[PDB]
Amino acid sequence: LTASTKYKWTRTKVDIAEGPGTMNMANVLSTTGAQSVALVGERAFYDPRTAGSKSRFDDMIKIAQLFSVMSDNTTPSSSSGIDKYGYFDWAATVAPQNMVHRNVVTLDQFPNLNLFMNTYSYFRGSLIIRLSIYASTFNRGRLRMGFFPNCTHDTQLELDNAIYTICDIGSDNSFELTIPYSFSTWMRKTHGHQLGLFQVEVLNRLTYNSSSPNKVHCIVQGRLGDDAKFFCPTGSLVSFQ
Amino acid sequence: IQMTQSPSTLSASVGDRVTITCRTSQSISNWLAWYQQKPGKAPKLLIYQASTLENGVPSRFTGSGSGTEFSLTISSLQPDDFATYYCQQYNNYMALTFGGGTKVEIKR
Amino acid sequence: VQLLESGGGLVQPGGSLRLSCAASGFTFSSYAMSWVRQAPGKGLEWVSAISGGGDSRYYADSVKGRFTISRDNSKNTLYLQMNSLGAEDTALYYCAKRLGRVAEYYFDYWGQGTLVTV
Amino acid sequence: SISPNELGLTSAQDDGPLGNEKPNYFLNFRTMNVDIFTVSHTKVDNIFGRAWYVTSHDFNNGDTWRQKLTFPKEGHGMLSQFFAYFTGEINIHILYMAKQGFLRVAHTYDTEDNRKTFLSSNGVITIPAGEQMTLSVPFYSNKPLRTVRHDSALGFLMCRPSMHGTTRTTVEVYVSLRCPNFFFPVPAPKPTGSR
Amino acid sequence: NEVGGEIITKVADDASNLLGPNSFATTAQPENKDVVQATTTVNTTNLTQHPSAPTIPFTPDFKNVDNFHSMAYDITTGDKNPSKLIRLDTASWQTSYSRQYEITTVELPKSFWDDTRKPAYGQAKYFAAVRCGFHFQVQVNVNQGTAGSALVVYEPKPVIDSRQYLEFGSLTNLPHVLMNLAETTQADLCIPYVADTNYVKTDSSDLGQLRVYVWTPLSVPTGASNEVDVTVMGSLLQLDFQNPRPYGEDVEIYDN
RNA sequence: UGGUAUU
Repeated sequence: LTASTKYKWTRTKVDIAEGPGTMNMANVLSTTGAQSVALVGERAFYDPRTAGSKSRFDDMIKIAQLFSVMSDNTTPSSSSGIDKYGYFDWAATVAPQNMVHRNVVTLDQFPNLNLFMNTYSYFRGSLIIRLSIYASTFNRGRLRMGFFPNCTHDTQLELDNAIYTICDIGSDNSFELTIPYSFSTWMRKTHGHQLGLFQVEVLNRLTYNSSSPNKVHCIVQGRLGDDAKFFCPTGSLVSFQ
Repeated sequence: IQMTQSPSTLSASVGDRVTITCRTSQSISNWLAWYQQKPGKAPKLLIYQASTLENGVPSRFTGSGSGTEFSLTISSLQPDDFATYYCQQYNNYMALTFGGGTKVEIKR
Repeated sequence: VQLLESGGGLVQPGGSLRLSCAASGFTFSSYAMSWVRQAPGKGLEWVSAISGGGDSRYYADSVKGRFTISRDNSKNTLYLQMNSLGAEDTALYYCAKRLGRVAEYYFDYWGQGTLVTV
Repeated sequence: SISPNELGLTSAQDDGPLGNEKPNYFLNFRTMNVDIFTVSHTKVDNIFGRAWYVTSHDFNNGDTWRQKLTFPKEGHGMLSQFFAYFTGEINIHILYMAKQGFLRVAHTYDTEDNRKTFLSSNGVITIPAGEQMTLSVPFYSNKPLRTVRHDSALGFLMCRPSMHGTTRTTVEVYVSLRCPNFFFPVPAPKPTGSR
Repeated sequence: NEVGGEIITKVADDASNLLGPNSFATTAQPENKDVVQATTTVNTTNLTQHPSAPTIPFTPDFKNVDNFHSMAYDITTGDKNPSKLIRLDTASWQTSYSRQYEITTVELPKSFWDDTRKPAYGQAKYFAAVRCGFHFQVQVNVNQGTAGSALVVYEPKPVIDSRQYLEFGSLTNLPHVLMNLAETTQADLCIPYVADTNYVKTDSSDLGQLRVYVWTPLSVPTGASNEVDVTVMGSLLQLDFQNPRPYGEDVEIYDN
């Protein structure tokens, strides 16, 4: 019978949820929908070849996976490596079972991961410490870098129960030590408890002859693994220049 | 930014070719202008846009240059070309500035 | 075309006078005006410029946050409310008019100036 | 098979193309990869989708405010400092705090500060007094890439209020980038202080 | 009239006897027709409105290739000679230099044609703009029994500007070759065109620089070399000069 | 075509 002659046609009425005109700028899906001030609402064609690339950088975790020197310095450690600087030297007068380096590894010592500890609140992932010994071809030593995870007891500890790697200097001079993700929760704080106690003991002293140095330089540099994740963006604790 | 002129005092005889140079720190793309100011009188626009001539300005005056090195040239001095010459500039920032001035005076 | 500034005088340091510049002989509101000053026997510092509508004012860093160039198109008068004067504000103040067809500021006509002594 | 290079015996000079890394194996552990959220928080689109405070400005008169926008060196925005270049849209979030009036926002990448005289033609958004608005700015720059370190990397922002009297009004700006294209990684900046 | 000749001929063939026509005529367009010639080479048009017929020698051969190969190089030599391997710089590395000392620094576009000795100098004078990809070989030779390493980094133009504010530990975020001198004596490093504009000015350092830093100081034993040279060789992978300019003129191809 | 919101 009657159709739209039964009721007076009216335009749809909707209810408006709480806080109309509230700006949510914490959610990416709230800000991708923003109204454009572009003339026709159009987009530009980007040029990546001008930056010498074939594509844009699409994940930040790839920069956490680049090595960066643990506390760089311009001079080798003068505390006998019992300081944060990951640029110590290994003399030939250091007898076995004496540390040439030892520090409680924090995440902000690496300059790449110093920006993710000031951007993200939590993280999870393995840490790859690399120790590059810059010795000559006639030197022959043996270091044993170990890592006690979540250990902040900064004193000389035997590394027999550690997660160590025995490094033999030769023609491959960079020795990686993978430390798995070890913590009591699913994601640890980036600026909380320290990662662990790294120590580099001499296992067999550094030998030399008259045609080679009796003291070689080492550079500790680390990154996160390929299982690295950073969670929950948060404010910075220090500004950058 | 600040632009410095090159001679601050020129002394030349009536009939000589004088050159005042103005040199800016960063490029302004022909956006210079030259003034003549007789002592005790207000400035008069000579050359706008680095080389164009304002109406009723003699053809003795001829500005040139672009970028960071502009120069006003008077082909032959006459006795009324002894004045101070400033180079005002225009730039993107709207930080209009003038040169130090270049007194052109009689060579006795 | 003739600009005539007025309002110069003597004020004590930290004073506050306001120069005027009644203009005639051209359609005032279609040109930007500026106030370029000349300290005794030296330079030509540009103090500030105001666009034709008065919808944009530019100040030199030296006088920024002190002076306030205004204009009242109705009665063809350009103003320069100068506050907190120093002894670096002792200058002859010329009221320049912006040039014609150009996309840059060049000063066409100028006033005869009004001295300000601090 | 597992070679000794995958047990952590490498030479740093034998790192071939940049960003090419492999995981190492120990007897009792290898890379795990555990997702504890349904989306990644390190995806480039996602991380810069969240806004960050830029500046605040008190309008004591009707004059246009030109503010050069750039990448921050604090907040979560500072991860852009790991790149040299940038191409993309940027969102500007303006909180206009006024009792009456409107604020005319417009964005340009044009360095000439005399194109804001007639502000209307740069694309104006009028924000009612006491409201806030997110506007997405397109990539209208002459350079095909913006340098991140430049002071006007993200262009300029012009805000001209429609003042009621001389009653001051404030405005906080927050920027965020929708779909940013970042290129060419560069060194981390050192924290403030240092030297 | 083009039928003028052919009316005289018809008349003369209607008057012909057994000795044939006594007249013949033909009408035609002149041998100096009104035509316009236009010739174009590179950045050049030549509009002529009164051309003459062009002439060439007797039975000419315009292939310019020598069949006896008296210069027995490829004919592409001389067009690929502005992109050969040249010595860009050379420095010395004292044994007293510390751990972040900057040995060399090569201003990348302009150092390939900064001096007459560089074979790309001649072509670089006629063009204002360039776009190019480099190949660097940085060579450091030390004797066996000397330690120390170097970091060969390619810093692009934004990194040059802000270098003082960056961490040296993360300097390996750039295309680098961290070279242990006890092993390698050469770090190859191919770099493409990296800039914020499509073309850079020829006479500029606007594709950054290629610095060589001391990663770890030389650990020389007594009675061994103290100085060690660090040579930087470069070669252009591709070269693409574009904006014609007056010889060696400083033409700005940027907006301020 | 009350298609008497539009179609």
